[PDB]
Amino acid sequence: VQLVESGGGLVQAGGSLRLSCAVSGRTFSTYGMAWFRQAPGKERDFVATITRSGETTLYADSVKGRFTISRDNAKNTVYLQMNSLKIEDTAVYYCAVRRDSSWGYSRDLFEYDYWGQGTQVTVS
Amino acid sequence: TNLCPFGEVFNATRFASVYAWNRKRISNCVADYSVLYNSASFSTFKCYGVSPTKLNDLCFTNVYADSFVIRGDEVRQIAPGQTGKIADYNYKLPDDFTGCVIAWNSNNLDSKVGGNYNYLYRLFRKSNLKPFERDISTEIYQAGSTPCNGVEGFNCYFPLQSYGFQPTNGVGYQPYRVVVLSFELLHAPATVCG
Amino acid sequence: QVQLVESGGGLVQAGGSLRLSCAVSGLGAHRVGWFRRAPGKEREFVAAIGANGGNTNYLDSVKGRFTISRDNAKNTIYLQMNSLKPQDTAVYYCAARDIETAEYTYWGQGTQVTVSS
Ligand SMILES: *[C@@H]1O[C@H](CO)[C@@H](O)[C@H](O)[C@H]1NC(C)=O
Repeated sequence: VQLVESGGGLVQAGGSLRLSCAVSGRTFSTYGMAWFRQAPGKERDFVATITRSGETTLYADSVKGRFTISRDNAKNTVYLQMNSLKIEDTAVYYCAVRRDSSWGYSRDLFEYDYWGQGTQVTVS
Repeated sequence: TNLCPFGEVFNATRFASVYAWNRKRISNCVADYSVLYNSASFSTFKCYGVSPTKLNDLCFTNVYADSFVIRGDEVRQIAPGQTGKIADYNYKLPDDFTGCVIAWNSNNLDSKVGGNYNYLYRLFRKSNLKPFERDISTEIYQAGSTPCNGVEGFNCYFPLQSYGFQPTNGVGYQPYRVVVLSFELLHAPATVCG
Repeated sequence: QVQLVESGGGLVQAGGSLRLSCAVSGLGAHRVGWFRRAPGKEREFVAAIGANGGNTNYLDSVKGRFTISRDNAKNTIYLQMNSLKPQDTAVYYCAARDIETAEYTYWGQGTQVTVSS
């Protein structure tokens, strides 16, 4: 039971790199999704999340308008679209996952199962 | 015809401790949670046993509102069917829990320069507390190894422990204001709807 | 057990409400209460004061409650010693909750008063 991450590289301003992440476990039904971004061991800041049922989508204010998330059931590969590259985007990206299902919004680091590796993009 | 006093609970000047929580009932009003559910002003909006959207088209006869302040990492004990020190000795949520748990950071008010020591919690008792039951007592519990039988000395401790806040504390030690609003249904007509 | 100084000493007159005082280090959320012993004995309870500033425990000898002071800024703990019991002369130390869990230790000093009339 671990985490698998794909995607990443180096892209300058005005580019794109999808940041996908998949769960090989069978508990995808009752596990929510969350995202965090911090390269130098900084405190993890909320990026985006999806509710358990899937009608409501919640995002951080900064990433609103560019970042977009989606839910997958064929391979349980939750997708995030990253665009509008900036200098501060050069950071380690974490694929956080919520615990057992609960109707609501989680925007804190109180509980999370696994911490991913992720990739960072360097802009010249 | 008047809105429910949910804002009064949200904007209380002071908050009760975990062992002295205040229950304020809600009745004879209608609550419109649409403006606040999407306001994103709450960092935790868990709703066990009911969807947040579905409860709008439903009427609840009785509403129980509880308020207490605990640590950022101490909210695990507040969950249905969960065993923990806070659940056993301070505040226990029953398995048949249909309320919505709302919590948010309180660094602006609860945490301040100089430290705060007003809050308390209990850790010593004979058995676990019954859910939705609160007991306040000054009896000094004594360990079975060495009974003082009249004083608080060796193997004899007062149940209450002082509890502290300060800005220099980490994120895990940060205060969090926790409000739980429970809803139930009965054969009597409901005075609270959505 | 680094630096917890106290004060005391007096044999002027007994029968009144002469007070005793000491000081403690940075305690924060720590419970403090002085203890005294007896000749050929030890570990006799006196009082216990919480860190809230409002929680107070009293001895069976003292009737109900008496005057106790505690300054959070100065970090000082005071005791109620009213009625100046003629046989209640001993060594007083401002021991913390060494028996309890979330208080490290304090057993490092002691003060005495021998007022008589
Ligand atoms: C809570 O009440 C006080 C006193 O009227 C007011 O100043 C404050 O703005 C209220 N809280 C919010 C979030 O408006």
